[PDB]
Amino acid sequence: ESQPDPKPDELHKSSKFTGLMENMKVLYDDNHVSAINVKSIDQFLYFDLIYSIKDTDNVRVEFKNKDLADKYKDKYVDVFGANYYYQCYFSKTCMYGGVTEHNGNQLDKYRSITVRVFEDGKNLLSFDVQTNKKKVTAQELDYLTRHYLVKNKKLYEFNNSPYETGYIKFIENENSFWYDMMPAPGDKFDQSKYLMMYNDNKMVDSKDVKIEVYLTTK
Amino acid sequence: VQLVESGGGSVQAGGSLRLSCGPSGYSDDSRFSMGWFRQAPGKEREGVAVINSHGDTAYADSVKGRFTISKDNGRNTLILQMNSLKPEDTAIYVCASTRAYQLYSGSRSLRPVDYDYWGQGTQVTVS
Repeated sequence: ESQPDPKPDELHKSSKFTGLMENMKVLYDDNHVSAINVKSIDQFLYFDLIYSIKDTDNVRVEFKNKDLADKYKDKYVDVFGANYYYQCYFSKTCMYGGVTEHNGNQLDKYRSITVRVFEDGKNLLSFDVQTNKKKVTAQELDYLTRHYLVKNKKLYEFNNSPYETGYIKFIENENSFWYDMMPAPGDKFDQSKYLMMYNDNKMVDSKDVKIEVYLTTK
Repeated sequence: VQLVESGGGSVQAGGSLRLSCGPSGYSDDSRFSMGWFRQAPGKEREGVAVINSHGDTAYADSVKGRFTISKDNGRNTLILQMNSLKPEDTAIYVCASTRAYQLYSGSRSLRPVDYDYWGQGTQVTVS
């Protein structure tokens, strides 16, 4: 069923964040993990899988539960996600989710998906994100959406953001769900903790899914 | 917003038709995207050609180099110029448009779900 839309007091307010916004920004800058048709080479814990991926070396993917790890352990997959280094351990980069079966999931062409951006309840702009996957992780679409908005609207800057609140909403026929784009209030922001929201490996159909971004200004 | 198509019809293979749509309900400086979709007899609706608010376009592979979408600002018309028509192009063609944005409507989506307004459709037959 459908996640209820955020009421205003359920949203993180950037003015309550006194840490370094750069630590959010870098997650949605150019660099990200992207591998095509790879299979896990190892596993550290029961809820992770380890891949050998080229940087241009090893990527630990963490999942929410054992069933996700077991499902993909011996499958050829595509990997797409925002990764981190700080507090990345296994006995070098880490990410959450972002895994899809390769076989039978490829489109012929890249497919454009509208992103509708609202600012203070007003229709601000639209743009496209693209994928060549039938089933794509919400993580992939979220990264692409924010990457565009970082480049073109300075969604995140070094110190802070021009926006007080921001959430991305995914709509799939009847059902919708959303992610808070701002850091939790306080001085601390942990990349590993933030990115863990993607660890459910949530997927959507690129044919049908709609993307909306709601921003408010200060 | 209303979308009223004209210029449908029938031609021999190799022929030409020019579809036209005059959108009502927008402001003079509304920034929105517009497209042409078609639905063949027992198939899903498919995006044919789209133009965003600053005039960039995208096309389905099957019509590239044959069909041209354009927007006449002074006449307030969306045009689909259809050349080198094939039997496979037979379908009900329908105009679609989006809500308006302050800054720009950059999207060039060919997915039906991404449009907010739809015309009534006009028959094109090639045979």
